[PDB]
Amino acid sequence: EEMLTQAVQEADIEQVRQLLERADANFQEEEWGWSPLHSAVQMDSEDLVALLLKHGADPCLRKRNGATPFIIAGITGNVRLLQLLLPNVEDVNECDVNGFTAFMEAAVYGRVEALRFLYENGADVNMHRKTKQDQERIRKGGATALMDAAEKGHVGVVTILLHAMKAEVDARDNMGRNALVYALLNPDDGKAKAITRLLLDHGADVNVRGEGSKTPLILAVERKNLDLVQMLLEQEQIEVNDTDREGKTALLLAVELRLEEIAKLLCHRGASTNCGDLVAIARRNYDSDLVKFLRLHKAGEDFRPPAENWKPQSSRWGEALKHLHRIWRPMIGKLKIFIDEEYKIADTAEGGIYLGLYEDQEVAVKRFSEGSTRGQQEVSCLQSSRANDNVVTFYGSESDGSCLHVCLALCEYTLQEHLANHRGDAVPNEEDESARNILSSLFKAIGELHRSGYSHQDLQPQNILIDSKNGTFLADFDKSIKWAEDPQKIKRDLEALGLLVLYVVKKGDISFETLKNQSFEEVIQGSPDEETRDLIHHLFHPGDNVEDRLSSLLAHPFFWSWESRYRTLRDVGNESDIKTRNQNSRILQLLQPGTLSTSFAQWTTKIDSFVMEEMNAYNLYQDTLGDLLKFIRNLGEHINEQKNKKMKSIIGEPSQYFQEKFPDLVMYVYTKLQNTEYMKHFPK
Amino acid sequence: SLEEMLTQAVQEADIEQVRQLLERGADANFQEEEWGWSPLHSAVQMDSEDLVALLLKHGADPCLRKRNGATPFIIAGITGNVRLLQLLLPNVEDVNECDVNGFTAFMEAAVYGRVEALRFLYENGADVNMHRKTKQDQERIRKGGATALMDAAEKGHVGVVTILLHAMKAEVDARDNMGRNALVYALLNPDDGKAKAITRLLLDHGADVNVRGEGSKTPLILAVERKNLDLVQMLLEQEQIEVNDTDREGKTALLLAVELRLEEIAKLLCHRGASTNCGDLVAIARRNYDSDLVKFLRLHKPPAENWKPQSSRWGEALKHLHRIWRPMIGKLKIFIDEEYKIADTAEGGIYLGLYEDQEVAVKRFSEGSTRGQQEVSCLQSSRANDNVVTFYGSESDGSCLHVCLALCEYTLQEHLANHRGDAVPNEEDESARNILSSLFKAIGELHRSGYSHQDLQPQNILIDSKNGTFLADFDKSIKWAEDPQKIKRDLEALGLLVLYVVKKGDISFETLKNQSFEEVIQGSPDEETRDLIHHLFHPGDNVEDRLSSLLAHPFFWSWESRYRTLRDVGNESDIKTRNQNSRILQLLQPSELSTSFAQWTTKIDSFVMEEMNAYLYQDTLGDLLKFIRNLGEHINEQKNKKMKSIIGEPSQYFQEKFPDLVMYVYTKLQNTEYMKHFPKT
Ligand SMILES: CCN(CC)CCNC(=O)c1c(C)[nH]c(/C=C2\C(=O)Nc3ccc(Cl)cc32)c1C
Ligand SMILES: CCN(CC)CCNC(=O)c1c(C)[nH]c(/C=C2\C(=O)Nc3ccc(Cl)cc32)c1C
Repeated sequence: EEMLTQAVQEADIEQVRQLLERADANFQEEEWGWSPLHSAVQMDSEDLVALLLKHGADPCLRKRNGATPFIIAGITGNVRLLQLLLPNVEDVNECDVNGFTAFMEAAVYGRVEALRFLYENGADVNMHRKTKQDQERIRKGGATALMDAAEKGHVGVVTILLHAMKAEVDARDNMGRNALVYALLNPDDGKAKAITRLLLDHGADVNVRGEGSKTPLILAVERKNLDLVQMLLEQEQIEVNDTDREGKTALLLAVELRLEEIAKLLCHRGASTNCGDLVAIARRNYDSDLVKFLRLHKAGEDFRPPAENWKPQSSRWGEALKHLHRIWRPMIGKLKIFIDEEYKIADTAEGGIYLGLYEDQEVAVKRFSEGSTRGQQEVSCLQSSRANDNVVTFYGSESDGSCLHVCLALCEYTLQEHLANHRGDAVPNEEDESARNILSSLFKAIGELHRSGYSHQDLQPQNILIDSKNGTFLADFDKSIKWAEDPQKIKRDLEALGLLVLYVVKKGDISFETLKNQSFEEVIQGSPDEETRDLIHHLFHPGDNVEDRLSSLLAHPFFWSWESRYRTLRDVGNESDIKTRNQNSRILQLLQPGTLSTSFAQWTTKIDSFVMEEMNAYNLYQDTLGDLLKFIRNLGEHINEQKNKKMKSIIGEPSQYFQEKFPDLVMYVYTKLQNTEYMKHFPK
Repeated sequence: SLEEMLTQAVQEADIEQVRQLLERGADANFQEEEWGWSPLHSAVQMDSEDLVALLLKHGADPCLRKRNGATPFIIAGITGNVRLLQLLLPNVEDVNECDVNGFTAFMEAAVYGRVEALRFLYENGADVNMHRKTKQDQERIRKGGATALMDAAEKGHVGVVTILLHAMKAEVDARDNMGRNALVYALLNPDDGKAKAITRLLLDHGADVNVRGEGSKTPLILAVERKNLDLVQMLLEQEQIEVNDTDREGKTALLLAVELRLEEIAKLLCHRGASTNCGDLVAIARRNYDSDLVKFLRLHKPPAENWKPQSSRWGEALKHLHRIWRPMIGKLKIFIDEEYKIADTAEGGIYLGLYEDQEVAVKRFSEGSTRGQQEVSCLQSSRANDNVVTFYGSESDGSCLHVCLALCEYTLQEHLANHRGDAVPNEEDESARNILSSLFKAIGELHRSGYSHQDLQPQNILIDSKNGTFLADFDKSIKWAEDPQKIKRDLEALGLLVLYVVKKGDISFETLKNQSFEEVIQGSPDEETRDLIHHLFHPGDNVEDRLSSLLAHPFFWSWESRYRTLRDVGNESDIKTRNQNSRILQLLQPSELSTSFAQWTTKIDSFVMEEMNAYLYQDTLGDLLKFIRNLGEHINEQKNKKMKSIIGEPSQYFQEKFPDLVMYVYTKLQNTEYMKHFPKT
């Protein structure tokens, strides 16, 4: 068991003694390096530190962060533990891996008596923390005990340090920050006031920069504290027109924040009034008195608003996005939004979809009550989908008081809109490349969504968005579920895909409503060609064994171009056994085995007689599939020879010709050669 | 210009010029188009009784709505001057008219803490327990329904709350649509005194103390998180308060108290029946160094390991990181320890993290850093670029900018090493094409986005679990507008990356960077690669398009597609009939340089040569293409079985015998009709 440590937790000294002479006193638990000696000091039991020191336990023994029970004594504050441990210590200024000494830890925990003790015993008071190189290269570390004490707001400790212990007031950390900055970050107003005063009077630089390139003055304004502002403005060397990183001056902030008194005070100390359109800002705040004051001085007449270079990307939403960028709005975290019909994209079962700006990027913002189960499902699924390239990009979510804003990539059109706009783009008898692109993206999207452990549960055309560059994206995961719990619910996504296949192949002419009321067989019968029929079938009957059946369907002839289909038929028809009509051969046994129900039964009679007619000078063309493939191959090769120019005009584009005359041909060949060596002739 | 001068005049509050213009005909119901502000609206807002009088004299409607639906009446409530309200009331149809968010003059009086105005409106029929009725979008997400009481409590207007409760019969346990009462509102006010005062009042009139605010927080929990003993005692004086209520994350008031290092409040909570099996409080106190509370917890008083990482390489450490306790920096859980370190960098290093409970790589910068700003800037614009590493977000802890990125398994370097033994020595390298086409897309799209990377190298290229390749490290990136010809450096580095990847990682990138352009070209194993690299060092003119055009280059064509193209060209009628006139042969008959297929008939095996002259093949390119076509068609016929064995795989044969052939044809037919014979790109 080796449960000594255990006993020290319970602090029962009899079991400890009993088992120092029955386990190791320097035994460190592997996770964090805690020794019983470390643990003893932490809980402040003099009896246990004594007992353990009487069994040789090293008081310079380091735990994971480099902490010795000595340094931990500084935290606990008890001076008689420090006394007990000091005689087995090489340096009193030994620091853990982040540069913390027992003295700093005394300053941090506001342990006044411990601080004095360590002062008398040689503790360095202006020691900056030396940390590991990772932390150094990002300018962390270098903080003093003064800074620690100021931050924590220990008024006691600051004063002692400054006056008794010669603490350096304008000591900087690696970020370039002095104790004054640290002081102003404390949430307690009095403590902060007290500590600022002390620090200021010893000569702390008042034009330092903290986080965000903010001065102490600006920190004070953002704190909304007249008192700290006056204290700071009593110094005459302070720069009042210093700007933070975003270019805001202390005054500007003051007006913005609706701080009449502090604004006035700032103006009466030489704060320039051309750091923003202050009147406008006061006006909008309904700060009538401050308006008047600012008007009296009239310093809102010399300031040009920036002329507006941000260029929206969306064309449909461009104009409104420009307006939204232009106007003033408060932020909800990283999100700028305004709930007005001008910026509304669409209605939803909760909250609607509005244009927004998120980290200055244009976005669609889907809104939910912050309670919402649906909002939680959406955000959950989106958070798992960031790798899925055919899912609408998720920027992030911002909660306000009572509303979950989900920010998504802005797309131009819905699938429905898009199909309508592009309905005239192909003449009736021309290949629909677009349908393939759309549907392959959806297959990938849903495939990947399933791999992610999610099922959509409401696939329909309103949930499918098209971007400026014709890319298609799946959206709306408010009804999604983790399928793991109920794996056969995936089937419903696949069914909806099946309806989407038809919807898209029909270029939006049949409504999705219509298609949802149809039975599986009605949908299949509605399919214009055999490839589509076969494809949809496989989606409505996916099989319990349906891991990644979506990905296998991307190889289906539906996704083959008409050139590739023709190319495949040609390549099969160039197999030597088809050319030599070797009926015994493997290929012909795959294609024509045994012994009329196909559109290419007696195919020679259905092709124009001249072509056939002139297609016969070499024993002849018979009505086998074999011979049709041969025919396709031969025409393929010779159609463009100059002597065949009449043939060419009768036929037109050969791929189109054969598929139209023989709609089942491509599918028939695919089926016969599917899992064979001749699969090699299929498209890429 | 006239109404504009009126409006303008009212701003300056020059009453003479207003008068002048009302009689000179100017309209006082003129609304500016942006926000709907009338001179009457504007007058009230700035509190000039003289101007509201003058304008009301001239028929100016006091029920005139601006963009949010607010009437100058409602705005008077904000101004809180009673004599404006007096002046406007005799034309008002309803005193409880609200703007589009449901705000009445009375609410606005409560909101701005305007005591005198509140009284006036009370006497004149203002409804005191009016909930805001807002538009249906806002309603469907349960916003709105707030009262003047709630407004006053939130704002912490102690005056107004008191009057409302006592004088004006305000309902204390009135709820908004979220289900919040004024108590919740009250506890959100940052000023301790005001909050204390208002809570007391509200509690004594019988405000429900078991209500839910944001985050499913009770009032009790809000008080704990505020760190305010006083507000906690007030709340715990009620005995019907549920002390073991949990917020959304399942944290109890006590738990929070221990977690936050609030000894006194923790003790008080235990002494009121707060159950001690809500978390491992001792451990928590222990870690806080809260010795006394430890002791107290010991004298008074978890397993759920189900999180599975996706990364296999990083899985075990990610499990540890998930398991341990760390404080959050916003949405980021991170621990700076060697165990969780992925790699070293120019500043901060790369560590494993959890971001919204998703595993991520975290790149660290000084929050000041120009470099960290460049990275975050470029990433924020790159979210559409599928071949750029996914950007989750950035969290600042106040001294350090944490940039969180998708965690990938391997670097390009590592990946090439792991897969170096997979292919036989001379196999076609499909993998190099995939990797490089992804990079071409990534950098192409990055340029289209206005950014250039400036430090493209194999350590900046990452491979995910599913063999996808991603560009990362935008710390030295720039908006290229600033110097457009610095794009060329990305293109050059791409050129070195082409070689690096074609050489399967065997040549170091260092090595390649020290070579001159001509040495790089000479080091290239084939003509496709040579030509491609050349075009990267000597680019065209289209920034975010050249790269996309180069995806059509024969380097990216499979060996089958190359062979297919040469066959299809060689089946053009004019090549077969040897029509020297013809357009195709004119395009193929260029001064020139010595090509490896000059007198090609002499260096193709003599048996094949003879068998193929099946009765005159000349040393033209035309005739070579014809040869390729014919062999293509007949190679598998049974009578050619000896030919087949000599040749082996025909694509490989021709490219190896004639390394410049594919390139030569590409170049001759590039921008012609016969481009149609190229593979679909
Ligand atoms: C075109 C008129 N028609 C009414 C019969 C449809 C009204 N518009 C929409 O339905 C609509 C449109 C045009 N776009 C959208 C949704 C968008 C949208 O347009 N962009 C977008 C980005 C992300 C998310 Cl989640 C949702 C969207 C919606 C819901
Ligand atoms: C095998 C030792 N060798 C260096 C001595 C390589 C060790 N690892 C890496 O170099 C490395 C690895 C495994 N991953 C990364 C970088 C990653 C990384 O793995 N994910 C990731 C996300 C975003 C960004 Cl900006 C950078 C990265 C790096 C730099």
